[PDB]
Amino acid sequence: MSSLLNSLLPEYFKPKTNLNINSSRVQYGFNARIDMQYEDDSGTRKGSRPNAFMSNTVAFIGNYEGLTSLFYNMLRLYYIKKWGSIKYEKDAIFYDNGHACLLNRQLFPKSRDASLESSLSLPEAEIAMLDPGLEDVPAILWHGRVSSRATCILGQACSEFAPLAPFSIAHYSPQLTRKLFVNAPAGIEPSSGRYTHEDVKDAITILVSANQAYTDFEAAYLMLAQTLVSPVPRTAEASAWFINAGMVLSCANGYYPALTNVNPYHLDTWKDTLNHWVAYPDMLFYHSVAMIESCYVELGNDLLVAMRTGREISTEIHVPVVVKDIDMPQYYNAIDKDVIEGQETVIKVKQLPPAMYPIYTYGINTTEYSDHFEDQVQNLSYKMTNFRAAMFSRNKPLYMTGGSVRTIATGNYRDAAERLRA
Amino acid sequence: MSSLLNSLLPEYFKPKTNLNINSSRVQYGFNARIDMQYEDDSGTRKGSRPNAFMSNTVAFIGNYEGIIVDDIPILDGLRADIFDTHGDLDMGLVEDALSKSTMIRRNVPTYTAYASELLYKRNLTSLFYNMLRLYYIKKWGSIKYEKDAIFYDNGHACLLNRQLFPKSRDASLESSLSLPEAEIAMLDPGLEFPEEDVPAILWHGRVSSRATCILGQACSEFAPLAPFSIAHYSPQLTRKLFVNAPAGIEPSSGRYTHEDVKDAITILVSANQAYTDFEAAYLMLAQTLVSPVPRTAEASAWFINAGMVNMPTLSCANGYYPALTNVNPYHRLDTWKDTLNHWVAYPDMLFYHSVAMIESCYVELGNVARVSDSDAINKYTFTELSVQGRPVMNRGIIVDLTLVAMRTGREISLPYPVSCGLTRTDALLQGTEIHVPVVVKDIDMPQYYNAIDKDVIEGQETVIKVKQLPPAMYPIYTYGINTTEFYSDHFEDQVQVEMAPIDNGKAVFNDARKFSKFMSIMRMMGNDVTATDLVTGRKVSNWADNSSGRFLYTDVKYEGQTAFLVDMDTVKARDHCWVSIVDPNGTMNLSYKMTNFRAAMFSRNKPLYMTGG
Amino acid sequence: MAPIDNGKAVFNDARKFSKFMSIMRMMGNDVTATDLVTGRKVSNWADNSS
Repeated sequence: MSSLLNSLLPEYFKPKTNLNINSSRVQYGFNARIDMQYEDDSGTRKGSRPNAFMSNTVAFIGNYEGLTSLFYNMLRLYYIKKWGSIKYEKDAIFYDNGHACLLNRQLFPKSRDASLESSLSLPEAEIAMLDPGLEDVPAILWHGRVSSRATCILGQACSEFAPLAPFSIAHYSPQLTRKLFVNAPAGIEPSSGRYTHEDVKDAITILVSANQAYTDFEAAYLMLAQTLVSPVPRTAEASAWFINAGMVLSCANGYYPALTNVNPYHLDTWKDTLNHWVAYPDMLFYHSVAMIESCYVELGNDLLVAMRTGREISTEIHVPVVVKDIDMPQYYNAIDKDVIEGQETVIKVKQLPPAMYPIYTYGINTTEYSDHFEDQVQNLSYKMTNFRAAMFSRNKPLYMTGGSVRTIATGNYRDAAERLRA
Repeated sequence: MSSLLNSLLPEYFKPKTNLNINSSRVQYGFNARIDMQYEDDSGTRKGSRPNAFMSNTVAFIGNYEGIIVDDIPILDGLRADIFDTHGDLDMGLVEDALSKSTMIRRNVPTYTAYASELLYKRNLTSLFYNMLRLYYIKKWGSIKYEKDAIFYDNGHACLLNRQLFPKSRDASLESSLSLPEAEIAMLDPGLEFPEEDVPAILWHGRVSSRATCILGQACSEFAPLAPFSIAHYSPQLTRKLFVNAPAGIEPSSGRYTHEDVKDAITILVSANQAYTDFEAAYLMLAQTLVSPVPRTAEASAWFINAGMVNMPTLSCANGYYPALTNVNPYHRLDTWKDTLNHWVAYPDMLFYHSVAMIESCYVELGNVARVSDSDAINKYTFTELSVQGRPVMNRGIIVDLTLVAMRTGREISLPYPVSCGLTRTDALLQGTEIHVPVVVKDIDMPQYYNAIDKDVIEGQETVIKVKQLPPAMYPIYTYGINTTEFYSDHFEDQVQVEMAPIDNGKAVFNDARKFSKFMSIMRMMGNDVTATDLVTGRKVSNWADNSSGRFLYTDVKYEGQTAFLVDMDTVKARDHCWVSIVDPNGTMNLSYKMTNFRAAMFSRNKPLYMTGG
Repeated sequence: MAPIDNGKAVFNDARKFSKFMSIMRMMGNDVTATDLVTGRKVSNWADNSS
């Protein structure tokens, strides 16, 4: 649902089409200007912070376990090929404050060092041809001849996902089906073996148009927006969220093509989400960051988004840590009260702290977070002005490429007279 | 009727097409945000549970037994010319219609004589019912039934599957039935005199190799091994079945998929013009698809003895008179094809329509069992006053539809007064004690439950005496649409327990109504309260359920005088996300508020997500 | 105070520190603050009359 998740972004920020992600970590924030004014019994003092950077950190690492299910896997195959040069190192840092530290050995055991393209080695399910005359296997329609490349994509989309490195868009999924019939007038070609990320777009665009499965795609689009990215915790205690692994196909169009005709039953804005994705594929990154922020902010106090925006949408946990400084037990609630630099201990977390601070959803509705533009704390009176979005990746500025995003959106009526509420 | 069963579903519930069931147990419910408050002379203590799950466990097991009964004929389908002004077969127009047709001239006089008996044999409900069961057996065939599995467990008492269902071997649903095939002969158009007690059906073109295998198994005895709900015992519908198909019947294939059964149904309804027959079969299966897992241990009295399913005798004489069925049929209601068109589009929607119907019935039978016989509308005479038609016998669908009418508070209308399906009100009307078996876990059981023995060592098989039937399900889909004070399913509620400092925590509830609300709200707050009756000397615990998380007054398991001593220095904090009552002094005021609702389903202790369009 | 802080509060203002420590003594609570700059300690229970 593009129009829903597009609304979550702040009014000042309008992102460009393309975004060349070249790492497993992205900072996002804004550069604001603060004008403080202090008053007490001694006297008055006036200052000004010219440039202040408030940002969260989001990563592509999250332990998860598994026609909406078919489109979900087809979308995951698109982004594996596109961003297929991201490196996961096992002996890297996850959180680092100065006193304590979490490595990727901890939180993710049964893992090795691999690139995203090298993570999965997918097998291929049998894509058979449905001969017209035949009186737990789905059958799908297709436009013209099934291309040699289109066969390999449908074959791998239905197969089991068995990853080596923990990646968000390569999580473990069970086998969808064994066979998949395709009612194509012209016979299908044998599987090639190789395909480009551009070829997966052509496969999705044909599969939706033939089957009229536009609402099925909208479900899969929202379903990926949750998984795509995971938060890097604000403090060491906020790692308690990501210890335990969070839990994440039938069709009869091929058999009876008479039921699907030129006058389909449908909201009038039922083809907007596909038309948005096919135009701007890389926009999903911004919609994903907007969604997971809204959820993890409100849980501090999924569609939690209503509670955040305020609009109608239609046991103690044992975090394993590493000791960096000798004075660690004074700060953190550690088991062993005497430690040495290098020792692996465990800290206790009873109440779950906030994993993220409001950045995109800053001042849309202010709770006493205290994320005001103007506020008088009792005396300190500050004003925030001149907001401008900035993204950092691998300790350098990450710049947006391509042109400006023009709006695509359909009205409530095409040629419909009465709103049959339903 | 798809229309009336659709309206029962909640407003917030937005269903999708596909539902991937992979187990014989589903916890349907909703997630709500409860803002609890405890006010006192000392001060106020506020709590908030952001995700509170209220569930009703529903299984795919339940003992049923089919019997062949005589039911009214359904006259929808026959041509509109032969009917008179009043709406009954005017014989004389039938003889006129047969004469001006493509019939053999020597058969006209002999066939017309038989018409008086054979034309009033129109009821295909039994055939469609069996063919619908074959669709779901092959679709959800991978679900398993273990013999030594836990039917119910509440910590104190345990009830196994061996106890309720003897003669039961462990097997998958696909491997349960071994259906033998009935003979599907071809009707000779040049037959001298029609053979009554043998039904003859119509068909479009050629009977396919798979259609023979489906019709063969549909008209046969169901002899199951495992007690499944969609594979219950049914008698042999018929021995032989004629099919008037000029294109010859192909021999039996042997194998078929679930998609081939949909092909067989759509041809049969279209050829015979039997849409009202299908509507009856759809409502029949809606009752007997899923049975509820009992809320309490003593709520198993409903499922001890097998409830009888009333299947109307298979009788059809369309094969002998092809001329009388054409493209201009007689129908009472204009929306007579709506039920079939709904099933063909969304087959898996029946699961949601089924749970909606059983939840509506078992909720109303809960608060019907608690009325005295000396009254106008009572246990025995609640069906007669409601029904404003002329059914043969008040059984099957009439008793279930009248309970739904009481729940929602609307007028349910059917085109024909058909009396077929499961009869639930069996254990109620008997009005006797029921002896449910139980295997004990602890040694201090018979204080709580009305047991037969007073001292019982752990692992012993005992018996509980249930007199008044407690509610089997709590209202979840029908939550706060037609609210009663018994269930107390309000959005906002409060209770005022009045105590003085001279009393050292000990409060006596003279009133029965506010005792129920106190014990219920304390369980939302996650507090284990244990009251003791002063007159009798028995004990009751608010923690008597692990699904809904509410306290109904029927958990006392005794009707007498009300004098409940609750000691408020033995209250123990059990659950997480809880408000603490450390040491109260003065008047207590408890209150809660449910704000928003989100549909959620669980299976195998994992979330079950809805997929498709 | 915010929930992220595990009970620990720093009083930048001197005026409201005095009122907090005084009202806590009316309520019969023995509070012991520690100065971060110098490293000395102060106790609100420093009198048995007023």
